[PDB]
Amino acid sequence: MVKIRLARFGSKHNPHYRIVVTDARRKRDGKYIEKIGYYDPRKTTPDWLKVDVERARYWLSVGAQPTDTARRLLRQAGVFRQE
Amino acid sequence: AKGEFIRTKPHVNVGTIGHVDHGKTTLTAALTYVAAAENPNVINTAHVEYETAKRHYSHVDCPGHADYIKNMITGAAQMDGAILVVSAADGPMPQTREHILLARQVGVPYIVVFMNKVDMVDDPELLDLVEMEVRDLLNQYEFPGDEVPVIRGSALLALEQMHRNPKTRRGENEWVDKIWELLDAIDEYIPTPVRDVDKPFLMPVEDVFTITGRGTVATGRIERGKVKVGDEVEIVGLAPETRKTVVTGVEMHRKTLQEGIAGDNVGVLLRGVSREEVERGQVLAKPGSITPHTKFEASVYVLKKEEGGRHTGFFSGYRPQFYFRTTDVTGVVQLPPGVEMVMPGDNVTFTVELIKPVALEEGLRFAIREGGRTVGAGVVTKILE
Amino acid sequence: GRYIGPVCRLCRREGVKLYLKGERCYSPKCAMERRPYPPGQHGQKRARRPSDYAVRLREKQKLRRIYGISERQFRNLFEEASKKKGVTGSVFLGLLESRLDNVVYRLGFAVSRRQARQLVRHGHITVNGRRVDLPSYRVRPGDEIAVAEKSRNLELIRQNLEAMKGRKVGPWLSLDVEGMKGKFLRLPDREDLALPVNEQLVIEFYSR
Amino acid sequence: RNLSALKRHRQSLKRRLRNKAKKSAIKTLSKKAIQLAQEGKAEEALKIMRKAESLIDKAAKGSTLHKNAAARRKSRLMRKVRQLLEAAGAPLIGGGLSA
Amino acid sequence: YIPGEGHNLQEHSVVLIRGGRVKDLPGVRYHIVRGVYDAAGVKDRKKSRSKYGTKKPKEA
RNA sequence: UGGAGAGUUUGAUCCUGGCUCAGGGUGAACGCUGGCGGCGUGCCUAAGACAUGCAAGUCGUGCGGGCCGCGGGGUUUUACUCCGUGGUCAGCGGCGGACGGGUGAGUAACGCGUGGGUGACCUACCCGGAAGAGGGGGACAACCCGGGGAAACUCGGGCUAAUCCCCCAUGUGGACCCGCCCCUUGGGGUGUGUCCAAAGGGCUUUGCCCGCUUCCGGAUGGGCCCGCGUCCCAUCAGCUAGUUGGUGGGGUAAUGGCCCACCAAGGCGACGACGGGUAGCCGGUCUGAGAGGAUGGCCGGCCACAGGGGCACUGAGACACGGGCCCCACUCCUACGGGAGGCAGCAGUUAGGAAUCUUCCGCAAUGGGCGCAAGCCUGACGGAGCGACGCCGCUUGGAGGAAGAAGCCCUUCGGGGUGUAAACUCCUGAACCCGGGACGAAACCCCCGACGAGGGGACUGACGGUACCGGGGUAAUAGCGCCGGCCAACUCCGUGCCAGCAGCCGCGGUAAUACGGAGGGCGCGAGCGUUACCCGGAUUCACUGGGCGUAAAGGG
RNA sequence: AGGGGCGUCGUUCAAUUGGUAGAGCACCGGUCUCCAAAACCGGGUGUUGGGAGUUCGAGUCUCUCCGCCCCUGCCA
Ligand SMILES: C/C=C\C=C\[C@@H]1O[C@](O)([C@H](CC)C(=O)NC/C=C/C=C(\C)[C@@H](OC)[C@@H](C)[C@@H]2O[C@H](/C=C/C=C/C=C(\C)C(=O)c3c(O)cc[nH]c3=O)[C@H](O)[C@@H]2O)[C@H](O)[C@H](O)C1(C)C
Ligand SMILES: Nc1nc2c(ncn2[C@@H]2O[C@H](COP(=O)(O)OP(=O)(O)O)[C@@H](O)[C@H]2O)c(=O)[nH]1
Ligand SMILES: [Zn+2]
Repeated sequence: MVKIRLARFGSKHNPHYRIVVTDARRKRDGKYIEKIGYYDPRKTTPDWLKVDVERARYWLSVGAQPTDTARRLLRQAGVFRQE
Repeated sequence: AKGEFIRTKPHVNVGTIGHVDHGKTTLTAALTYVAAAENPNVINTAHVEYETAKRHYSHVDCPGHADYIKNMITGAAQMDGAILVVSAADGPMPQTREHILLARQVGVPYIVVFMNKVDMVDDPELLDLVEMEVRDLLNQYEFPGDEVPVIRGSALLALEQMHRNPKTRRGENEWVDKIWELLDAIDEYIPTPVRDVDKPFLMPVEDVFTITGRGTVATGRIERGKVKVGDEVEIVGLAPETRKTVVTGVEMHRKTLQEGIAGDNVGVLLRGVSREEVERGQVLAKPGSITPHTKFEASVYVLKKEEGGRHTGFFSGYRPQFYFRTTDVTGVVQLPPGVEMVMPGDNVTFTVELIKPVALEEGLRFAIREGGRTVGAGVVTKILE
Repeated sequence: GRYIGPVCRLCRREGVKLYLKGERCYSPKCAMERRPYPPGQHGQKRARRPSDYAVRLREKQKLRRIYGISERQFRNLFEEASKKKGVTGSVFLGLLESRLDNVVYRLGFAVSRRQARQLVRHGHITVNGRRVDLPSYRVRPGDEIAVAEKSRNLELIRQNLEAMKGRKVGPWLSLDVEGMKGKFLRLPDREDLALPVNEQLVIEFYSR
Repeated sequence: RNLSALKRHRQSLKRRLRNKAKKSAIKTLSKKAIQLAQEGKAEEALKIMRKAESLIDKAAKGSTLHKNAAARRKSRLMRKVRQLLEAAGAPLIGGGLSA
Repeated sequence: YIPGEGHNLQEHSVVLIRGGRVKDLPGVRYHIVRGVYDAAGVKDRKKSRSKYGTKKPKEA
């Protein structure tokens, strides 16, 4: 099904992912359906992570199983937090 | 699907000499099919192994016969001892004589004579006339002939019993017991030399195979030091420039070995190396150690007539064939001022210009042949080029 | 790697006495001072009228040998100078100056350029705190260049920091003779850099 | 030397056999029904045809007639029959067909 | 064509050809690289060696 | 924000015009030489053939067993081995093996690109909504036993469990026929008739979690169709019978001659049909002032293929790379009657070739399949290894130091040059030695809160004792091209149309900046040259931007 | 690794009568010429593939090497 995982960008020993709503079957770094954010595992930059609000929630309201390590970031960006 | 190989008993290389049509090539296929009963897992020279209950063996059975000198002369060095085979029917023939002389030219200490073809023409003197003329020629050639473990038996028969049924323990055939006599009186008398695992690795290359799926393998008895998988090495001698690769396999008689050391005829699989890139004569040494050279000098000792050598002497501009290791190269000769007419019996120090770059090295020894006869010996001095 | 060899040899060949030695090549014998004529078995004869090519080659080797840079490095900078908005002549020189081993020299610390390199290359130099060992590093506007701690004691940093008594720096670089700092206030200029080199003549070397 | 994909083949054959049979049926019934629709057997025509129409949607339940590949087989049946009865017959027993 | 002065190529030597003609020899349209296969370098050649094969001689 | 020309036809000139060169580029190869690191990148040929190992599995929270360790002996012992039990071997059943990975052979085509159409359709798992999950029957494995066989396996007899199979029911609904209304290609509503559902599994148990069934909708992914665009030869000019259309059938998820009857004679073509050659297409890449030209390797998208060829089965999906059948070729085993097998998966071998890598480390990360979960599998992937193949960074020392050693080479016998170069003197300290030493990793999960939001806790690092950091610390690599002109750089000897050079013009016939060596210089530097190929220069196919009286060029 | 062949001036070809090595061109000097061609004078220019072996001496008869053609060899 349609998922919400991470696509690896940035060269060797410089991981930089892209939070995207790809299709389960795609390749990790193949054509994604829509980028909604990125993530920097080394934090090198006061913006090591950023995610699109209204979007993430949208794809969730239409069945988009987020990876575990993916969901971690959606949360850390306060996506589910219903207040 | 390979079968590992563990060491327990001390290794030792041997071979069989004699006259073409006598025994040797047959007692080898006798000694092997014998020590395979009480031991688990057991034109061109065939290196066949056989293990006893006191030591591990190699055994280089040279086809013998003339023409096959260059191929025989090689393995001669690789062996710590030689089983001089003689037939009862005939006796000391040209080959039995030729092989023994060449057996001396090429180092090889101690001799263990075996009287085969005993099962032929029973004669009081015959069986005791042969054991005579043997020591007559062996000693005429400076060998311990008067104290050489001479055994007696028929190999042709000794084997036909083992082909009926594998297992055939001690003296259960009497004939396959005389094979246990020489095979026993062999791990005795002939000792074990000094195998220094301290010197920078180096093994001459005899044959070169191309084991499918793995690559090119270079057989040969290690001359010093050791080598295991992962060690870098160099192919010195012959070819444009000394190649450099890595060993990725070391095996002892078709069975995966672990670490080979001086004294074992172990084959080595060389990392990505075409089979044209490796040939006879070359040496596998530790990187940096030894190099390829053409010209050199040597404390060469020119033999004399009374010892097979020449008897007329050569001049400056003579082209003989030198045997450094498992190979043979040719070269021009231009010695120091004067010192011309180097007839038989001299220790002259001339210079050679081999046409093929061979792994030279001050200290290393060689020999000289020309016209099918050992014209002389020697040892490199100052490496000119 | 950055040439390394008879240098006053260039002092000569280019005919515009260079400063590749800092002290001697600044004294009464920059070699030029005794042979204002190019090296070689000849170096002093009827110099045929220089070809339109020769002229531009020389006007380029000059400007590049001044900084010791390699051709690869040099040409890359020039290309970079082009694409960047603004006169390529100025800009080129600008960037060419922003070089570190240079700003090391353009601030004392080192007697020469060839020296200012072995300096930065050996740590002794420092940017906004953290140090750098790369000459090619291009200093920006607002970055002071300090020396190192284990350096302020060495025999060399002494004399070099000594001559700094009184002597002044270009209007684009300040300097604390004791605090051994100095801020890269602004990128220099064709003018500020009174170099014996016609850039537009070099700009033209990288054309045909 | 081998894999547990074999499991997948064994089944393969079984299931093959399963709906391979359900199909033969529907085919046989469909034909038998129409084969009467012109004879005039209006009564037992709609009788068999009503049965055929059963195994159709029936097989459709699984992976036999997968989907509305059944819906088609049906209309072609209760259209081939109906258009055979009005060839002098009148719909007797109220079978599948509806007037 | 066989460059340099003096070669060791006989009726069965194996060489390695490359592009390059020779304006005087009407048929010759290729050159024989030197220092590759049966073709040795040029003896003594101290000048342009990269071409002509011949390896850097140690002044010795 | 962007445009350079030169050599060469003549005794000389101008023009025409070809040839050639300076620039950039490359999955490169060859020569000489070669120190470090980072990020890249590496069979362009035989889509030749391949040893070996690994590349796809997983679920006992679907089901019955074999078997082993064990609560404790079931009866009282070792009887019914019941049950407790975490494991384990298959079997049955399910989901995934259709993705991920490889290759470019084929294909000039709706294959691809682009924009659209589908009232002509499909979509597992994922979301949202609606209604359900009531009865019953049955089989085949496993296992037991008998049998054939060299093997691979196979046959018979008989037990048995399910989320396996089947019958009846409920019909929210849906399917279908005919009717009607709306709407307009087969879509939406409605009425009569007919036909169709389903499975239980685990707990912490009248409730949750995981499933099941039918329907409507969302997502995503697709099939089919269409307009325009897509190489060379016209010395290839005519092509076509399922051919072109029709009617009625078969077929499919669905349109269609897709296939078939029958009827009609059509359909296509210089706007290049047909045929031959070549070729995967694109984003892009190189070059170019631009317009263009060339190209399509790594990365991403699409297509095609899986030893050659044909075909179906299973299934949401394949006519299926590590599934099946068959023919053929080749490999292998055979007890000769029949067996096993496909690296264009990751490493590796061999052949061919000018030439293209380790039979590595790890699932720690990211991503995937299965699972309630723990977790399992993952040669995808994250890394390490080899090769200057490419780019970027760094080193081989910095400062001193003679009207200037030696040697070497010139020399108008004074001298000149290599040369501040060295020697030599202070000097910083590549390497290396010692200690310290990561980020990449925070969630699945545990707990409070309801397993929601939010808060807290723990395990986990292949690359690595590597990067990086402190301290200690030796002066410690240089080559290659070229020096007639174009084109930066000149002198001596040897040689004597010889030997040789050579991109073009052309150099060598005894004084040769053009051969060979030497000294000297120029260019660039861990590289520098060579060969091959593309663009440029070439307004030399000219749209931008040319020409035809006599230079090629007006048709009689 | 082991069989068998060929190899002669610079070249194409002889001495299978074992007695220093023979012919045509090619070419080399002498004259003419700036240098050649032509013309006239006059020339054997030789690693008998190498190096050793017998012989009073070897192209020839023995070996052993070199390069090449050929036929079989060759999985630690
Ligand atoms: C000889 C071939 C290859 C040699 C290779 C190398 O040799 C060696 O360099 C070796 C090192 C010493 C070497 O140089 N060998 C090189 C040489 C070494 C020679 C050494 C020792 C001698 O002393 C003078 C030694 C044999 C000596 O001779 C005597 C022999 C007398 C013979 C009379 C002949 C008689 C009746 C006869 O009928 C006869 C015959 O049969 C054949 C031919 N013609 C004849 O007329 C006696 O027996 C003594 O013992 C090493 O061994 C290397 O490692 C090697 C094996 C690679
Ligand atoms: N009469 C007899 N013949 C034997 C004996 N040993 C071997 N042979 C035979 O002699 C022939 C040659 O034997 P082989 O060993 O090949 O001789 P080698 O190769 O010269 O040692 C073969 O037929 C052997 O079987 C024996 O003891 N007596
Ligand atoms: Zn100076």
